[PDB]
Amino acid sequence: SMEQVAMELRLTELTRLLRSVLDQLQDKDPARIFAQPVSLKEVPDYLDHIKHPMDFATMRKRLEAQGYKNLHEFEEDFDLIIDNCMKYNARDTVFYRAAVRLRDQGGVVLRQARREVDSIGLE
Ligand SMILES: CC(=O)N1CCN(c2ccccc2)CC1
Repeated sequence: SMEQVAMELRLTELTRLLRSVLDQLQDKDPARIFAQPVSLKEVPDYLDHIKHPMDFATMRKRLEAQGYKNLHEFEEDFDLIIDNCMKYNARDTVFYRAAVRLRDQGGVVLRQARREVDSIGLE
């Protein structure tokens, strides 16, 4: 149907926006601490601690499969990256502090993204 095509154009446009948002957020992780899944070879007990791991590469995979239907779903995954890190790692670690900085800086990008998604009506 034409409606289904219209919907898919919207989703494709959302994906384009979210890809821009994702690139901006990853730029706030210059140390690339959140670039890849935590290695279960390097941290064998990780899944005892963290029940829903997340990272930028996993997000990108979901993104390119157009698996984010709305900004909220994307934000949930970004929040998982930060929140998992701030639980597993203690306050006085380079890992925890990197998550705090990414959260604070990322907030700026997500604030405007929400306005853009609302404005261009992508949901
Ligand atoms: C995202 C996060 O929480 N990290 C980064 C990956 N980690 C790690 C530990 C040992 C060797 C290599 C990497 C654990 C802390």
